[PDB]
Amino acid sequence: AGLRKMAQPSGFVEKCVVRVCYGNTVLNGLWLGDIVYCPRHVIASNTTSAIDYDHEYSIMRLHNFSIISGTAFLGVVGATMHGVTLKIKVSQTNMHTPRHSFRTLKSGEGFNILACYDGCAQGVFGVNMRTNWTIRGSFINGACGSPGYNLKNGEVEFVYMHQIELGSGSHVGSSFDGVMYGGFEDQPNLQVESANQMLTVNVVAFLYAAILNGCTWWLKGEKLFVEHYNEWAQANGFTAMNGEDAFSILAAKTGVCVERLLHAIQVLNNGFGGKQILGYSSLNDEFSINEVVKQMFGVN
Repeated sequence: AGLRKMAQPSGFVEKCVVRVCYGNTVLNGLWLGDIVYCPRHVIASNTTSAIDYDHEYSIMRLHNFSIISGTAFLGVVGATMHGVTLKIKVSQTNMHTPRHSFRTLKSGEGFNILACYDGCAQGVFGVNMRTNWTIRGSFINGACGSPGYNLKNGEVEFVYMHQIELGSGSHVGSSFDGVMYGGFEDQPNLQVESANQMLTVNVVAFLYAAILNGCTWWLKGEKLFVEHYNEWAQANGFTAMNGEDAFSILAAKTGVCVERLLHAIQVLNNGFGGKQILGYSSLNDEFSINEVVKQMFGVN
Protein backbone atom coordinates (compact mmCIF):
# COMPACT_ATOMS: atom_id res chain seq x y z
CA ALA A 1 0.00 0.00 0.00
CA GLY A 2 2.09 2.94 1.38
CA LEU A 3 3.70 4.38 4.56
CA ARG A 4 1.43 6.28 7.02
CA LYS A 5 1.98 7.37 10.61
CA MET A 6 0.14 5.01 12.87
CA ALA A 7 -0.58 3.89 16.38
CA GLN A 8 -1.04 0.36 17.81
CA PRO A 9 -4.55 -0.12 19.24
CA SER A 10 -5.32 1.32 22.68
CA GLY A 11 -8.02 -0.92 24.14
CA PHE A 12 -5.74 -2.97 26.40
CA VAL A 13 -4.53 0.33 27.84
CA GLU A 14 -7.78 2.40 28.13
CA LYS A 15 -9.09 0.15 30.86
CA CYS A 16 -6.01 0.93 33.00
CA VAL A 17 -6.51 4.68 33.03
CA VAL A 18 -7.95 6.45 36.11
CA ARG A 19 -8.67 10.02 37.40
CA VAL A 20 -6.28 10.71 40.34
CA CYS A 21 -7.33 13.77 42.27
CA TYR A 22 -5.39 15.15 45.27
CA GLY A 23 -6.95 18.27 46.89
CA ASN A 24 -7.13 20.92 44.01
CA THR A 25 -4.93 19.07 41.42
CA VAL A 26 -6.39 16.61 38.86
CA LEU A 27 -4.47 14.29 36.57
CA ASN A 28 -4.28 10.74 35.13
CA GLY A 29 -3.12 7.56 36.70
CA LEU A 30 -2.42 4.10 35.56
CA TRP A 31 -3.94 1.35 37.58
CA LEU A 32 -2.16 -2.00 37.35
CA GLY A 33 -2.94 -4.88 39.82
CA ASP A 34 -3.50 -3.06 43.12
CA ILE A 35 -1.26 -0.04 42.25
CA VAL A 36 -2.14 3.31 40.71
CA TYR A 37 0.92 4.92 39.10
CA CYS A 38 0.84 8.74 38.62
CA PRO A 39 3.12 11.77 38.60
CA ARG A 40 4.15 12.76 42.13
CA HIS A 41 3.38 16.40 41.49
CA VAL A 42 -0.35 15.61 42.12
CA ILE A 43 0.30 16.19 45.78
CA ALA A 44 2.27 19.47 45.49
CA SER A 45 0.25 22.40 47.00
CA ASN A 46 1.74 25.19 44.83
CA THR A 47 3.14 24.39 41.32
CA THR A 48 4.54 27.94 41.11
CA SER A 49 7.67 27.95 43.28
CA ALA A 50 10.54 25.45 43.81
CA ILE A 51 8.95 22.30 45.18
CA ASP A 52 10.49 20.43 48.07
CA TYR A 53 9.20 16.88 47.50
CA ASP A 54 10.63 15.15 50.53
CA HIS A 55 8.66 17.81 52.53
CA GLU A 56 5.65 17.50 50.24
CA TYR A 57 5.56 13.71 50.82
CA SER A 58 6.00 14.24 54.50
CA ILE A 59 2.75 16.34 54.79
CA MET A 60 0.71 14.24 52.42
CA ARG A 61 -2.66 13.13 53.85
CA LEU A 62 -4.21 10.30 51.94
CA HIS A 63 -7.82 11.20 52.56
CA ASN A 64 -7.21 14.05 50.10
CA PHE A 65 -6.92 11.40 47.37
CA SER A 66 -9.81 10.42 45.34
CA ILE A 67 -9.10 8.00 42.52
CA ILE A 68 -11.79 7.04 40.05
CA SER A 69 -11.97 4.29 37.44
CA GLY A 70 -14.92 4.85 35.14
CA THR A 71 -17.63 5.44 37.67
CA ALA A 72 -16.01 3.64 40.64
CA PHE A 73 -14.05 4.94 43.64
CA LEU A 74 -10.84 3.21 44.53
CA GLY A 75 -9.91 3.10 48.20
CA VAL A 76 -6.38 4.32 48.82
CA VAL A 77 -4.54 2.44 51.59
CA GLY A 78 -0.87 3.38 50.91
CA ALA A 79 1.41 5.48 48.69
CA THR A 80 5.15 5.64 48.28
CA MET A 81 7.34 7.91 46.15
CA HIS A 82 9.83 6.60 43.56
CA GLY A 83 11.76 9.21 41.62
CA VAL A 84 9.17 11.44 39.93
CA THR A 85 6.15 9.16 40.41
CA LEU A 86 3.86 7.95 43.10
CA LYS A 87 2.88 4.30 43.60
CA ILE A 88 -0.50 4.56 45.28
CA LYS A 89 -1.61 1.25 46.82
CA VAL A 90 -5.40 0.67 46.68
CA SER A 91 -7.58 -2.17 47.95
CA GLN A 92 -9.15 -2.90 44.56
CA THR A 93 -7.39 -5.04 41.99
CA ASN A 94 -7.78 -4.17 38.34
CA MET A 95 -9.26 -7.22 36.77
CA HIS A 96 -8.59 -5.74 33.31
CA THR A 97 -4.82 -5.53 34.00
CA PRO A 98 -3.25 -6.91 30.75
CA ARG A 99 -0.22 -9.13 30.53
CA HIS A 100 2.54 -6.50 30.84
CA SER A 101 6.05 -5.25 31.63
CA PHE A 102 7.91 -1.97 32.01
CA ARG A 103 10.77 -0.99 29.75
CA THR A 104 12.86 2.16 29.62
CA LEU A 105 13.01 3.64 26.06
CA LYS A 106 16.32 4.34 24.23
CA SER A 107 17.14 7.15 21.81
CA GLY A 108 14.87 6.77 18.77
CA GLU A 109 12.57 3.96 19.89
CA GLY A 110 9.01 4.50 18.67
CA PHE A 111 6.05 4.14 20.98
CA ASN A 112 2.39 5.01 21.42
CA ILE A 113 0.82 7.73 23.53
CA LEU A 114 -2.69 7.54 24.84
CA ALA A 115 -3.64 11.09 25.53
CA CYS A 116 -5.96 11.28 28.52
CA TYR A 117 -7.75 14.11 30.31
CA ASP A 118 -10.14 13.49 33.18
CA GLY A 119 -9.02 9.95 33.51
CA CYS A 120 -10.41 9.24 29.96
CA ALA A 121 -8.61 8.45 26.71
CA GLN A 122 -9.24 11.26 24.16
CA GLY A 123 -6.62 10.47 21.51
CA VAL A 124 -3.81 8.14 20.48
CA PHE A 125 -0.68 8.65 18.39
CA GLY A 126 2.76 7.21 17.57
CA VAL A 127 5.78 9.20 18.61
CA ASN A 128 9.47 8.54 18.72
CA MET A 129 11.59 9.22 21.79
CA ARG A 130 13.97 11.85 20.51
CA THR A 131 17.77 12.15 20.85
CA ASN A 132 17.29 15.06 23.34
CA TRP A 133 14.88 12.89 25.41
CA THR A 134 11.69 14.77 24.51
CA ILE A 135 8.78 14.19 22.21
CA ARG A 136 6.72 16.41 19.99
CA GLY A 137 3.34 15.50 21.39
CA SER A 138 0.16 17.48 21.57
CA PHE A 139 -1.13 17.97 25.08
CA ILE A 140 -2.81 20.65 27.11
CA ASN A 141 -3.71 21.08 30.76
CA GLY A 142 -4.48 17.77 32.50
CA ALA A 143 -2.58 15.42 30.08
CA CYS A 144 -0.14 14.54 32.88
CA GLY A 145 0.01 10.90 33.76
CA SER A 146 -1.01 9.96 30.21
CA PRO A 147 0.65 6.61 29.41
CA GLY A 148 2.95 5.64 26.63
CA TYR A 149 2.96 2.03 25.57
CA ASN A 150 3.90 -0.71 23.14
CA LEU A 151 2.20 -4.01 22.15
CA LYS A 152 4.76 -6.71 21.63
CA ASN A 153 4.79 -10.54 22.15
CA GLY A 154 1.11 -10.47 23.24
CA GLU A 155 1.84 -8.20 26.21
CA VAL A 156 1.69 -4.49 26.91
CA GLU A 157 4.98 -2.64 27.49
CA PHE A 158 4.67 0.50 29.58
CA VAL A 159 7.37 3.01 28.76
CA TYR A 160 6.16 6.54 29.24
CA MET A 161 4.16 8.56 31.67
CA HIS A 162 3.59 12.18 30.84
CA GLN A 163 5.10 14.76 33.15
CA ILE A 164 5.84 18.28 31.81
CA GLU A 165 5.94 20.75 28.96
CA LEU A 166 9.04 22.82 28.41
CA GLY A 167 9.27 26.45 27.26
CA SER A 168 9.83 25.10 23.70
CA GLY A 169 6.61 23.09 23.39
CA SER A 170 8.52 19.84 23.73
CA HIS A 171 7.21 17.23 26.10
CA VAL A 172 8.84 14.96 28.68
CA GLY A 173 7.66 11.96 30.66
CA SER A 174 9.23 9.43 32.95
CA SER A 175 9.42 5.63 32.88
CA PHE A 176 7.36 3.72 35.38
CA ASP A 177 10.33 3.40 37.79
CA GLY A 178 10.30 7.18 38.27
CA VAL A 179 13.21 8.23 36.10
CA MET A 180 12.53 11.28 33.97
CA TYR A 181 13.84 10.82 30.48
CA GLY A 182 16.69 13.27 29.93
CA GLY A 183 17.14 13.95 33.67
CA PHE A 184 14.58 16.77 33.55
CA GLU A 185 13.00 17.95 36.76
CA ASP A 186 9.36 18.13 37.86
CA GLN A 187 9.86 21.75 38.87
CA PRO A 188 8.21 24.86 37.36
CA ASN A 189 11.55 26.61 36.31
CA LEU A 190 12.87 27.00 32.81
CA GLN A 191 14.74 23.96 31.45
CA VAL A 192 16.25 23.90 28.01
CA GLU A 193 16.74 20.64 26.09
CA SER A 194 19.90 19.65 24.18
CA ALA A 195 19.19 20.40 20.46
CA ASN A 196 17.29 17.78 18.40
CA GLN A 197 19.23 15.59 15.97
CA MET A 198 17.51 13.90 13.03
CA LEU A 199 17.71 10.11 13.39
CA THR A 200 19.67 8.83 10.43
CA VAL A 201 18.61 5.30 11.08
CA ASN A 202 14.92 6.27 10.44
CA VAL A 203 15.56 8.47 7.43
CA VAL A 204 17.30 5.41 5.95
CA ALA A 205 14.40 3.10 6.70
CA PHE A 206 12.15 5.69 5.18
CA LEU A 207 14.15 5.83 1.95
CA TYR A 208 14.00 2.04 1.80
CA ALA A 209 10.23 2.20 2.33
CA ALA A 210 10.39 4.59 -0.56
CA ILE A 211 12.32 2.16 -2.69
CA LEU A 212 9.94 -0.69 -1.77
CA ASN A 213 7.20 1.52 -3.08
CA GLY A 214 7.59 3.21 -6.46
CA CYS A 215 9.77 6.14 -5.41
CA THR A 216 13.30 6.24 -6.92
CA TRP A 217 13.89 9.58 -8.66
CA TRP A 218 16.12 10.75 -5.73
CA LEU A 219 18.17 7.62 -6.00
CA LYS A 220 21.58 8.02 -7.61
CA GLY A 221 24.27 5.37 -7.82
CA GLU A 222 27.05 7.36 -6.15
CA LYS A 223 28.11 5.91 -2.72
CA LEU A 224 29.15 7.72 0.52
CA PHE A 225 31.06 5.64 3.01
CA VAL A 226 29.84 5.52 6.60
CA GLU A 227 32.72 7.37 8.23
CA HIS A 228 32.41 10.30 5.80
CA TYR A 229 28.60 10.29 6.38
CA ASN A 230 29.26 10.60 10.09
CA GLU A 231 31.79 13.41 9.70
CA TRP A 232 29.14 15.29 7.69
CA ALA A 233 26.32 14.37 10.14
CA GLN A 234 28.06 15.50 13.38
CA ALA A 235 28.01 18.98 11.73
CA ASN A 236 24.56 19.14 9.98
CA GLY A 237 22.15 17.97 12.76
CA PHE A 238 22.00 14.15 12.23
CA THR A 239 22.82 11.09 14.38
CA ALA A 240 25.82 9.02 13.53
CA MET A 241 25.06 5.94 11.48
CA ASN A 242 26.19 3.13 13.67
CA GLY A 243 24.19 0.01 12.92
CA GLU A 244 24.88 -0.45 9.19
CA ASP A 245 24.03 -4.10 9.75
CA ALA A 246 20.35 -3.75 10.77
CA PHE A 247 19.44 -3.89 7.01
CA SER A 248 18.34 -7.08 5.10
CA ILE A 249 16.31 -4.43 3.23
CA LEU A 250 19.63 -3.74 1.59
CA ALA A 251 19.17 -7.21 0.05
CA ALA A 252 15.34 -7.25 -0.49
CA LYS A 253 15.49 -4.47 -3.03
CA THR A 254 19.22 -5.18 -3.03
CA GLY A 255 20.87 -2.98 -5.64
CA VAL A 256 20.51 -0.32 -2.96
CA CYS A 257 23.14 -0.50 -0.25
CA VAL A 258 23.16 1.60 2.90
CA GLU A 259 25.81 3.94 1.53
CA ARG A 260 23.72 5.21 -1.45
CA LEU A 261 20.95 6.27 1.01
CA LEU A 262 23.52 7.96 3.25
CA HIS A 263 24.44 9.97 0.14
CA ALA A 264 20.86 10.51 -0.90
CA ILE A 265 20.59 11.98 2.57
CA GLN A 266 23.32 14.54 2.00
CA VAL A 267 21.77 15.70 -1.23
CA LEU A 268 18.19 15.65 -0.01
CA ASN A 269 18.74 17.42 3.29
CA ASN A 270 18.90 20.63 1.29
CA GLY A 271 15.51 20.38 -0.37
CA PHE A 272 13.37 18.13 -2.48
CA GLY A 273 12.72 21.02 -4.91
CA GLY A 274 8.94 20.59 -4.89
CA LYS A 275 9.14 16.87 -5.74
CA GLN A 276 7.98 14.47 -2.97
CA ILE A 277 8.65 10.97 -1.47
CA LEU A 278 5.75 8.87 -0.07
CA GLY A 279 3.89 12.17 0.10
CA TYR A 280 6.43 14.05 2.30
CA SER A 281 8.36 17.21 1.34
CA SER A 282 11.60 16.64 3.26
CA LEU A 283 13.59 13.97 4.96
CA ASN A 284 11.48 12.22 7.62
CA ASP A 285 12.81 10.52 10.78
CA GLU A 286 9.48 9.35 12.29
CA PHE A 287 9.63 5.67 11.10
CA SER A 288 12.04 3.14 12.56
CA ILE A 289 13.05 -0.07 10.72
CA ASN A 290 10.51 -2.02 12.78
CA GLU A 291 7.84 0.37 11.84
CA VAL A 292 8.74 0.13 8.12
CA VAL A 293 8.99 -3.70 8.10
CA LYS A 294 5.63 -3.84 9.87
CA GLN A 295 3.77 -1.90 7.19
CA MET A 296 5.62 -3.29 4.14
CA PHE A 297 5.73 -6.93 5.18
CA GLY A 298 3.04 -7.16 7.85
CA VAL A 299 5.95 -8.26 9.85
CA ASN A 300 5.05 -7.59 13.54
